Amino acid sequence: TVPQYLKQSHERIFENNRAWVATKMKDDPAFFEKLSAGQTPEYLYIGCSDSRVPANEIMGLEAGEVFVHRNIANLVPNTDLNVMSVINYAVRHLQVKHIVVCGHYHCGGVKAALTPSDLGLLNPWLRNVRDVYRLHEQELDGIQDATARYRRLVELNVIESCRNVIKTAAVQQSFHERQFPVVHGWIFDVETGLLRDLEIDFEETLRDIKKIYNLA
Amino acid sequence: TVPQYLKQSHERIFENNRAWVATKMKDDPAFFEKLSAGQTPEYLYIGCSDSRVPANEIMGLEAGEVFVHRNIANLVPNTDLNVMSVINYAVRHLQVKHIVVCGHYHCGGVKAALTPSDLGLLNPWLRNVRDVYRLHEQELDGIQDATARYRRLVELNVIESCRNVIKTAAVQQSFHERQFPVVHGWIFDVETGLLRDLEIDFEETLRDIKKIYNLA
Repeated sequence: TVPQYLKQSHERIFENNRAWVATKMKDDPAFFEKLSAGQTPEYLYIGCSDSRVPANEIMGLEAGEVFVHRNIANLVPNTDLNVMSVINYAVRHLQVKHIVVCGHYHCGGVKAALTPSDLGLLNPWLRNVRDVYRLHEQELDGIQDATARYRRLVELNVIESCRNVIKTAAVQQSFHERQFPVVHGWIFDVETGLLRDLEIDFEETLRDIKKIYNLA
Repeated sequence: TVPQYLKQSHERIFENNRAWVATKMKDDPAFFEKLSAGQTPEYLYIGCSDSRVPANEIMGLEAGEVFVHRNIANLVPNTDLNVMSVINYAVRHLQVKHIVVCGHYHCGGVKAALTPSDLGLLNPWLRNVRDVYRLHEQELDGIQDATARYRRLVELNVIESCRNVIKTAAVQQSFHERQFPVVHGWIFDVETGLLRDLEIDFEETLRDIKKIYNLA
């Protein structure tokens, strides 16, 4: 019942992996023990499942230095145990120094969230993007250009994901008693390859959140 | 406020990104046109948040060819909207031909799931790993060596994640009506960088799942 082309495609991946390992052995033999050495990551990166470039390459780090979560539209929903487990583990167990949320403008989950279709299973997840729009409706309604409005929605979605990280007890507690981690919101431009810091202002955002949720 | 070293560390990432873009301009004339190509991924890769190497490198593919999800212990829980959204989007919208779950032996979420502690918010997520043990208790109890037992648990966790992918309506409907996608379970060996195919029987697993849930 499984077409032969899918079996060949799968077998080609294993050929590519063997070639990739051969090339790493000739060019960089130290990589395998370095890879297996055991490193604690200093970064948590939350990005889009539609990955354009691996986080560690963008950041010029080794993959073992970045704990990674990717999901549709780089969301941090309040009641998502998947992302909340990544955050609580990275802070309380790995003691990461930085949490980054990184979005991009390339048509993915955010554009999917703007299509007025019943996508069954997907509607609840994409609703979180639509709720970012509703939080910033006064700003986004006033932006005439379709591309500009879409880009600002992508930015504000990163900013609200960052807000949702900062709201976690784990981030508050750890920053109070250890001065880390700090939360950053970034945009990756696929047209230029450049990161842009959206300059979240971790401390101000934390202050605003603490108005009804001051742990100490 | 926030310590100076965190600010310096964040600043270094931006310097690395600039350097990284320079080297990509020399080595690959159309990288940034390729990076924004709009090319639809043929693979969904579900792996561990404790990533050792990017999926697309291991598989010798470009990052835009691999839709990615990473979570603690590479789980596909029934009730997790985060992972179920990644799977439903990849199948129904991207029409990926392959879904891969890939685990590895480097101490991560699986080892955390074997620590008999109250980790608050983490308990429900890590419980899924403990339930893999209980499903395969006779087999794992028969393995005397701690490292061998741990390794087999990591493999069975990949296998059960793959079974949870195959159980999705999206995978069954699409495979019935179009003969794709196929699901594969892999182990990445950090010592050698080689993939190992766990040879999950997609046809047999789909046949077993269909006994009470035959879509057509």
